[PDB]
Amino acid sequence: HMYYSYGNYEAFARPKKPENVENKSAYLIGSGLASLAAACFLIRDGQMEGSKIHILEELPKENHFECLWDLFRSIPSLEIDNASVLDEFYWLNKEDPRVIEKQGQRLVTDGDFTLTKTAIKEILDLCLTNEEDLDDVKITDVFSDDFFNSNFWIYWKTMFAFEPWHSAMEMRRYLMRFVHYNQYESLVLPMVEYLKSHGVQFEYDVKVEDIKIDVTTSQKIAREILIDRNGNAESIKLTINDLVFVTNGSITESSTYGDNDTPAPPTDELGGSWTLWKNLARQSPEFGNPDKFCQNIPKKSWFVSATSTTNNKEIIDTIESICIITINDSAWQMSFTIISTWIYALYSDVNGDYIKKPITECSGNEICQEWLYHLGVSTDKIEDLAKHASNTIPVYMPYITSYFMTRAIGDRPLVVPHQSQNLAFIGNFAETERDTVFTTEYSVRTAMEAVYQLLNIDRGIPEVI
Amino acid sequence: HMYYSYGNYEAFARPKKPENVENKSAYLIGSGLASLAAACFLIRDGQMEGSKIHILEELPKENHFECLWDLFRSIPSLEIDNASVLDEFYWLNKEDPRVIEKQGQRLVTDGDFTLTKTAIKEILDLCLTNEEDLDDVKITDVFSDDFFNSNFWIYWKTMFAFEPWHSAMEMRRYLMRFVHYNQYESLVLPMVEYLKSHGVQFEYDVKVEDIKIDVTTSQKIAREILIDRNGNAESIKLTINDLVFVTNGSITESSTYGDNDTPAPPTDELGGSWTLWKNLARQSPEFGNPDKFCQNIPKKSWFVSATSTTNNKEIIDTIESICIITINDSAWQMSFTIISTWIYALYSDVNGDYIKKPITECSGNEICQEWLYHLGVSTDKIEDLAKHASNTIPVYMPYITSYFMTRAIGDRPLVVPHQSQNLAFIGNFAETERDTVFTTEYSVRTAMEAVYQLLNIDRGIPEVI
Repeated sequence: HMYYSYGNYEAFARPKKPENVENKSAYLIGSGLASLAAACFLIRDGQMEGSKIHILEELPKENHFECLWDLFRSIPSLEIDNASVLDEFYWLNKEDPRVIEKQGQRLVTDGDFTLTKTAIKEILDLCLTNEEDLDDVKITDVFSDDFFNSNFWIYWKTMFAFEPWHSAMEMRRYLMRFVHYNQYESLVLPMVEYLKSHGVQFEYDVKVEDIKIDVTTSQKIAREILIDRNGNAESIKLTINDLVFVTNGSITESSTYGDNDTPAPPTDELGGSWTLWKNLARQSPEFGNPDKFCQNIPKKSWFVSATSTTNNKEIIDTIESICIITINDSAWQMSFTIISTWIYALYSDVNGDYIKKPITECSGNEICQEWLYHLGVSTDKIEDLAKHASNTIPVYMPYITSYFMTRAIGDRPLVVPHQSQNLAFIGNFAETERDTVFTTEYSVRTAMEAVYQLLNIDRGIPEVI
Repeated sequence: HMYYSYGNYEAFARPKKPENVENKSAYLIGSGLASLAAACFLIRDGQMEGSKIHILEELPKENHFECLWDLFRSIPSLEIDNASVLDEFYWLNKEDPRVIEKQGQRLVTDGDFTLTKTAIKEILDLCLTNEEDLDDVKITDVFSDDFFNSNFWIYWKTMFAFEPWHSAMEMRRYLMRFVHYNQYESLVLPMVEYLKSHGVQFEYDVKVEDIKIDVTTSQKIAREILIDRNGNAESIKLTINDLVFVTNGSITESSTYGDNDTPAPPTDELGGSWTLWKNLARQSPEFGNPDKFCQNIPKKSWFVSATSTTNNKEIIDTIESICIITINDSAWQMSFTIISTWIYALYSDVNGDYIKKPITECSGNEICQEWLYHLGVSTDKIEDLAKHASNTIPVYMPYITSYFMTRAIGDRPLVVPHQSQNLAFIGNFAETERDTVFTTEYSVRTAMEAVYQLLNIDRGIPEVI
């Protein structure tokens, strides 16, 4: 029971309070962006009191994003008073509005798409095919080598971190959608403050083991949850009125950290979100297949990201003389963007240019050495500048490319599954209609759809334009 | 300047306060829907204090309408507490969701459009032509006799009161826009209450004779206004900061009233708004041509409208037995809708079926006679039922179809004219882009565009979609 809608009629309309909310409670696994968004939607649109919403936390203690700006309309900002988050964002965007190769030289064909006619034909072919017919299709299964040599492909694969073995459905969604102050500080903190103002319960030191579901021929109910509250394995019972919102899968789980002298160790340890999705998938076929995302990830995929902080003047002067920025000729496909800068290498199991080791075996100083080499900096003063004038902290994400893995319909469970009474899935791994993963709008849209379907809120979810 | 926008980013975004507004005042001639909308936009979006807003009043005392719902978002309702007007409208429409002939018989081809292929081809050819190429083009210059016999022409000419001699530009706008109790109680009263809450000044017994403008090669300023305050003709001076909003033209002006025994006498008496527009057009050529709307109106056009109230049982029983409703066979093209019913006849100078007199010469009792006649009521008991069991009040509006008269580009002045500093034109007779006249949306959009252009408010006006 939901419907998509557009325009100012359904944007500003406040829905009526759904029936029987006052006897309903909410339990939300995780405290990610989608979880906090769902909590805020339950507080505002669903009118659910703060005492009945529980947020379980593991650790102790662009303009056309319709769902995102719908959510961040009643969320007050924390820096300037009598204003919201969208208010600050709009004011900041109205007050204050690329590729290098051969060690520093800017690309001469910058700005030009350099798309041949056959590449434009293949782009139209990918866009015009149905999503149902693109099940389990790689990027290399739809494009020829003419397109992979174009500068447009370089921009697309660096801006969105795509790979030739990624999902064709998600690239089609990206092409459809994008045809025309990080998130933690700007978005997560205001929602935390708003939820704490409304008195949402936050339970820490909670590791959710699994959720016992019962599946009948007519309706499916989340019957019970086994969690690990502060080390004690215990159980919380559920009714049909006690809704459950699971953020299945996590792209930042099992992320090992490195330092400036040792490399970050690779790992394949499945985390709490992945184990919970696996346990849920054992109960019913329509809960998605986690193994299509968390298993058999190619070793050439993006795994390591580094951050380089420096106060040295001459590196900054070199960067200013140069000018996101992409090293086109690097074997690692290194791309760095803006003090402290952020570096990520796409290919992982390929030897580097200046240091002939893969990014998995390279420590922070080695990454800094090769990034300085590709910046056009001389090879004489390179070593001391990289080792001592700057600090490079790597981090190895083993699941940072899981949302872009090839999927079929049913690999991602629906936001509220068929015949589900009180169980919903949110985050980047919930199947929705015509929205691009790895964006805040995706997580917010999943949270809103979950809340609106579970509570039967009669207000149109803004459709994707 | 101004820019159009769509989506939830610009919908919810509150604009910053424009500079130098604390030294600006506003004077708004008339108290029509557009003037109230402009005052409300100045109060909310312009952040102008109510003491600087003057409303001069003569007499003493569908879902995709983007601009209308943008205006009626912060306006509080009057009937229920803690809700807006849009909230009431949304809740009311979610809680509670034709042609007859030969004296009672419903149309056999009812429901079907019955548009021939040539008619669809003409519709497409009209819709695909640019608006600039249709200057002073009648409806009959673009459609053939095949289109005029379709039931779709019946629906279009009765729903929107179109005529064969009307502007093809406005019909093109209507076809492009709509391809996919009363308004006084629900809209005007809440805005009146909101403005009174904010302290907006209301001057009564004020008759605006004219506005002395000075026009330079670089800018044009409303310098002075000559009005008639309570019978004393006096003058108010203006600065560049004192903005002026004129509702040029009025379709409800100079409306003579009739009764159940005598007809409403036809007239051609120019009202205050038409006189004000005529005084203004003489000063500058780009202020539009009132003579194209207030003069040479064809005598067959819709003039007379009646309201019939009854407490009799059998008439209401007959009405319920029959079932807006259109009498297709009537020579008057009489159409009635729902107690008290409202009757209007498009053709004016043609003898009726039962009474062989035109509607101009027919008194209210006669209108009730022929209306009962076309309803299937027998010709025996008609006279006493029409004269005594119901009361019919007619009214002759001589400008009820002036917005549809054939016009050229520049016949209607711009919402804010080129090189105009403090003079704006709002209402149905102000030229804007891709909006349909004789709608609340048009008046509200003209008000919003005038306020935003004059105050340079950096917020995107919701474009027509």
